Formats: sequence, structure tokens, C-alpha cells
Amino acid sequence: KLFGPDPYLPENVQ
Amino acid sequence: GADIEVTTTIDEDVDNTVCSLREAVELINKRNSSDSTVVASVKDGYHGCGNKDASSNIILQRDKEYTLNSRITITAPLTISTAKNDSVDTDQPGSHNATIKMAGTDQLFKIDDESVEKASFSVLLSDLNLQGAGANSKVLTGGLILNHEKLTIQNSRLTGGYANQGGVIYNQGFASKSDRTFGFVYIVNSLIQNNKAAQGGVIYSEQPLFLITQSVIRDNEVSNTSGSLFFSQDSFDDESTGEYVVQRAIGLSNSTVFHNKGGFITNVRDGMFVNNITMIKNDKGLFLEAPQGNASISNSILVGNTINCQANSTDKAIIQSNLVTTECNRNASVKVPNILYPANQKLIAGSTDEGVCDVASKDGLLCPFNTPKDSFLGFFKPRLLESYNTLADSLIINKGRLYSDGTSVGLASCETLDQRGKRRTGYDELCDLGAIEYIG
Repeated sequence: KLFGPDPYLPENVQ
Repeated sequence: GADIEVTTTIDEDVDNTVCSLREAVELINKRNSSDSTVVASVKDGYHGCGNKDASSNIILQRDKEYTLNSRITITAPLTISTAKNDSVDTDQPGSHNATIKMAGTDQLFKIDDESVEKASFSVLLSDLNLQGAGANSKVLTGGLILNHEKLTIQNSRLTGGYANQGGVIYNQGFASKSDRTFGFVYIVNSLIQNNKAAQGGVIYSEQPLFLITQSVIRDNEVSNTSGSLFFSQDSFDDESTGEYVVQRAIGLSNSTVFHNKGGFITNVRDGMFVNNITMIKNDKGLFLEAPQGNASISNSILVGNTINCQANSTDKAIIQSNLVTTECNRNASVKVPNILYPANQKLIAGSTDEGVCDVASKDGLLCPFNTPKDSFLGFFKPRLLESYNTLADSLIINKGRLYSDGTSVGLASCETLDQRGKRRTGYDELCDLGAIEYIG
């Protein structure tokens, strides 16, 4: 929700 | 088979029928190459490594020490983990993890696509013991890992990281512009121990691009007494740092931090958050430099250090609902205040910061540090010193609460979990200060 989609990063980071 | 299974513990790059950790990574690198001459060169494997599924999972065997003579460059998305199936799974967690140790003076990994514009890929390192060169390290940047991609480390041990900048990880990349090649580091349920650097004792990040949760940070050092373990070189160029902090995506949470030496634990900039940590018995604690007021420190124990907190003259970081001394009570909101530490209040219920707990001690907020047999990471266990009629006078227990307010109050909201993964507000509506929810 912040630095872009990722398979392993948390949602709030994504 | 399905995954790439390493069949040796030695660092080799020889074409044969045995697959090493280096040849496994290079197989995934060459598979993702742009030169079709290189991709065709690994159409049937590489120097012994292969898998029919052709995924990017590298499996290491349990209780095995894998040796590297130099660093390994990762230029493609992949995962490196230890075997899952117990083949009776009732041992102490964290044990039976594979170990990747350095046999020389170099770092362990470099993670970079070696190209501009190409968006950052993802890398997962799970259930590993990353051991560096330690005092034999000739590493300048990133004693364990030099990162430029989206890296996630979990259930791991990070030791031996010695460098000039970035003991464990040097996180490279700038995010303020339109450059999506930045590096991000997410460390969960891990042990950071015995790491040293002149700046960025644990992580040197050019921008606040890291998140540590449910981990234990102990016995680390940043030689510069003005430096930090989790260092941020530059700040965001007002890229709505208020948006970065409400998501709680950058910072430290649910983590025990103790026995660290030298400079501060981290330099809090705009966009970072600290929630539900236990920061005791360190040389220096938090350095505050958030000029825009978009940083939150909440629900944490910030006492017992030689310098608990220090601030720049233009800092407006918000400190709410913490157990602090006088110098860390920036008051902040009146609806969400801090709990001041009483003078001459015993912190640890024992004769040492680590060992057996004096369970009969009427005073002493925390037990000494101890690692339970059912867990991988130890902690300072909270103790109930107040009665049920006087629980409101407790300095830790039932002092946090979920807010869900959206303004400065929501920044002081409890963490959903604690360091052990237990739900803080699952069966109740309150939470306990520090990294551990009081369970008994």
C-alpha cells in the first residue's frame, strides 16, 4: 500500500 | 524435483552431479537473464543444480553448516529456506535451522539486478543462520548483505555482521523520486546479535526503508556514539511522510532491544514508527529528528538506558502511551499521555539482566531476559506487582488500548500481536506496554 506489491512484504508496506 | 535442493555444504562451482548453494543461485540468475544464449545454457540445469518445476526455491538441509568462501550475487527473485518436513515436530523453534557461514573475509550476499529502471524484485530468506566474518571481516558496506531489492528475512539468526557501514545489511536505494529500484528490508521473528559497524550497526539505509518486528536485537555496536544501529542517511523529500506513518510500514515493533553499545538504537525520522518495544539496558536509546511531526513512538518501554532518548532542537516526534523517564515525555496529546517511570523503581527482578527470575520479589517490573524452551527468541517477561483493585497503578499491564481514530490518537494504537505472535487484543480490549503481552 506504500512501496508496491510484493509476495513477502506485509500489506501495510505494500 | 519440485525445488532446488543443495546437496553439499562446500562452496563449489564445478560441473558435476552435486549442487552447491552458489550454483543454485547462479541457476536462477542465468534463467532470468536477458541473453538467450545464457538462458539456453541453463535449459537443463547448471553444474548439478536443477529442478523440474523450475521455480526459484533453494532448499537447505536441517542442522547443516553451509560454507561460503566469498559473497554470492543474487540478480533474480528467489527464496532460500531450510527443509520444512520434520520426517515429530516438537523441538525448540529456531533450532534445526541451516547455517550459512563465511569462511573468509567477504560478505554473504549481494542482492541487486545491476540495472536502472528495472523494478525491484523480491527475495525471501527463511529459517537460516547467517554467520559473517566477524573480526576477520574486510567488508566495507553490508557485513552480511548488501541489498538493493525488496528483501524479507524471517525466523533467522543474523550474527557476525562487521563492516564500516551496515553491520548486517546495507540497504541501498532512494525512494523519494520516481525510482522504483529502491531496496527495502523486512526482518521478522529473528535474532540480531554480535554485529558491529562505524555507522548503521545493524542496518545502514540511505532512506527510512526498513521494518523490524517480533525480533530481538542484542549485543550490537555502532562505533560512532552519534550513529545508530538502524541508521537512516537522508530523509524523505516530504513525500507525504504523514502517509508513511499511519500505515506503520517503517520502523521497529514488538522487539526486545538490550545490551547494545555505542550510539543510538535508531534515528527516528518523519515517516517512521516505534510501537510495543522493550528498549532497556542499552548505551543509547532513540535519537529524535522528525521536523514535520510525522513520527510516532507508542506503547514501548524506554527506560533503563544510559541515554534513553535525545532530540534535535527542531524535533516534533509524537511520544504517546509509553513508560518513559522525564526526558522522553514530550507530553504530546492529553488524551493519550505517557506513564512516567517512578524514581528508584526496580526494573529487573533479579541480580542480572539475564538469568533466573526472583519470582518472589514484590518489586521489579520485568523478569530477567530468558529464552523459553517453546520459543526461538527470549524476552523480558512482565510481572504483576499490583492487585486487581490497584491494577490501574501498574506501569505496564493494561496500559495500552486500540484507538482506530485516524489522527494522532490512532498512532498510539496497540499492536495486534506481540513478539511471540500472541494476540494482544484478541480476548480483551487492552494491551500491555513493551514487546510481550502479559500471559502469566
